[PDB]
Amino acid sequence: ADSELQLVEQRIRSFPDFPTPGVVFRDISPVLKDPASFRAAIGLLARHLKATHGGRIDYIAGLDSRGFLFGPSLAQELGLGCVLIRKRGKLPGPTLWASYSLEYGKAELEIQKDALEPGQRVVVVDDLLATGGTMNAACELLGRLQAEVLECVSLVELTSLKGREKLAPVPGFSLLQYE
Amino acid sequence: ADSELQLVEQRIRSFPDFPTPGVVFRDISPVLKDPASFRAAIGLLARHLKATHGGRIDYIAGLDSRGFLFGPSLAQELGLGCVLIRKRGKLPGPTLWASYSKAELEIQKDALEPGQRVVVVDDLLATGGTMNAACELLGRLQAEVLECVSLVELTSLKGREKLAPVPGFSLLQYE
Ligand SMILES: Nc1ncnc2c1ncn2[C@@H]1O[C@H](COP(=O)(O)O)[C@@H](O)[C@H]1O
Repeated sequence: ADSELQLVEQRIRSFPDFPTPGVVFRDISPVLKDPASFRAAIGLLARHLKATHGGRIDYIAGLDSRGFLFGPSLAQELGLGCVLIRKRGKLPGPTLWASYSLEYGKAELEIQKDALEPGQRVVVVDDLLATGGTMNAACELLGRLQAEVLECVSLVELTSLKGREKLAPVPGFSLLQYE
Repeated sequence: ADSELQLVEQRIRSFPDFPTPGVVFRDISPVLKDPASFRAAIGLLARHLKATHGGRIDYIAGLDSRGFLFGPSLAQELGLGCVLIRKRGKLPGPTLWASYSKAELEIQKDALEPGQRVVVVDDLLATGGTMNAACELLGRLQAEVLECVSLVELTSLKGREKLAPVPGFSLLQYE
């Protein structure tokens, strides 16, 4: 490509009618497969977070499961640790949990009770912002641990699903937007 | 690196009776939470791979889902891309899938080209059923799986014997 953003944008692959007829799926797989594209993606997110919070972030919180692909790498780039917010049942020890809407039904996310001490400043990371269901659940869980969620970031945002407005008061950032 | 390995081992947390009674769960969560520990883990894996394969690796393959935590970072450290092996139904487009004792894994049709050399990564190696199924899927794309690597191996479950002739490497071992 050329610029870093187009190095990422050219690696987001479109699949119409997946998983259901009418929708257009955005596949982030080529970004991970091309090391130059992955590097560019992490760098863009890292520079945004460094410029925005001035190095004053305590942890990245990565979302099960595609957020796991970006969370640790972004954390490492910023010199920060990464905490995990997982689907219900995946984490050992005492947990807090929260429900959210998934397709035609309901699901739950969880976090370990000792994942954070009170007052930690945290950025939530996932690959794609759609309905905002999981990010909303994530913010609720972090709040119960008395964390300060600085913002939610993703590579892709699907604007027609209005995920960003649901996250308020928490600000959202995304590298790329489609419907 | 004894000091680096200690940084990883100190962070591994064990929980008795999870997910079921009698089973000891090895939790790699604190490794991710401590940036120095995460750096150490990625560095140890990368150094092993370079000391064993040099630059003769094309891709890292990360396993859904805990393998996703280490795959990209390890690939990045080696200057390599990362391909995904997911639970069935997650990936768009043409796919190859398979079952194992049931559980199902899947890969995209164009994930790799014939002869390309891959290292598989997951957080923990137990019976080896998961990693073996990943290897078999990759085999159906005519990839050469050089090795499977993980942070932890549970030695008494004989995962490496299941993986053979694909070699397995782990930073830490427990019964
Ligand atoms: N005692 C354990 N502690 C943490 N993860 C485990 C444990 N036993 C099996 N797993 C998970 O099971 C998968 C591999 O198991 P296997 O296919 O039997 O080699 C990986 O996702 C592992 O993290």
